[PDB]
Amino acid sequence: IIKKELGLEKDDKDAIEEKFRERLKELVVPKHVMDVVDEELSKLGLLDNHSSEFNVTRNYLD
Amino acid sequence: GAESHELQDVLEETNIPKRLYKALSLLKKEFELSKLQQRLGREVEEKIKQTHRKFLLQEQLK
Repeated sequence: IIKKELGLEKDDKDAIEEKFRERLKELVVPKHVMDVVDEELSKLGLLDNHSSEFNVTRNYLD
Repeated sequence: GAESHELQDVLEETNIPKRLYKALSLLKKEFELSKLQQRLGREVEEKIKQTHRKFLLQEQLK
């Protein structure tokens, strides 16, 4: 905590949100899929990094 | 706690006022470095205690 990521680098786990969104931002897309995507993103935010649920969520979102 | 270089420089200070002032400045350096370490340690100690206190608040709510 003292380094506050000034000794390590941002894990980018939160950056996965924007990474996927920009990976999708450019696509003209229906709406139901957007709300499903938002729900999956919210679950990702809630789900811990090490969880198997989290891993399957990551694969599904990929 | 300074390295041998600072001690050698203190030796190099021929005039008593110069070496005494260098020693006092190095004491200030030691105190301020220890102050940085103490401040960071206390900060993260309170932060971790508060992290556990968050779970304590959770259990109180339960």
